[PDB]
Amino acid sequence: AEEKAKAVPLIHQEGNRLYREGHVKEAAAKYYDAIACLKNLQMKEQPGSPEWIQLDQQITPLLLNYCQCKLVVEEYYEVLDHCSSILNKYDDNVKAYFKRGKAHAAVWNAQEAQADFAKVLELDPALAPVVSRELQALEARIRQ
Amino acid sequence: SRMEEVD
Repeated sequence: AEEKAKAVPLIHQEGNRLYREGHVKEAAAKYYDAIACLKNLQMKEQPGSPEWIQLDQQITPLLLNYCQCKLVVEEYYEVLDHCSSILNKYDDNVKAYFKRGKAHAAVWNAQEAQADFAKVLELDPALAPVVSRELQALEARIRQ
Repeated sequence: SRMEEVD
């Protein structure tokens, strides 16, 4: 229950390679495990302490990876919650707004989707082409 | 980098 801080980066790496190979359901499992490991360590730290914060920041990219797997397998409810949790702490996280926007769109929360995509553009205008595609799609569906 | 990429 502490000698597996060393496992995390390896599990992380295996997840990434699975994802890249197209084994997305299995990458999700890996990310989930890496996350559980980090959270257990974090449970041993005082919230708001430097160690707690460092672990929280290590979880974020792993939790986003997990959400990305969930987008691919078309399961949106965890994406919404996990991204919202990240965003309630780190409100400048571009990937989190983007994934949450996609999940909102998939479940027909058009207004909420637009709000998140707008935020993505405010933080990274270089994303205009991809965001515009997502919004174009969305807008078509709003047209009915 | 890309939105679909992990990390």
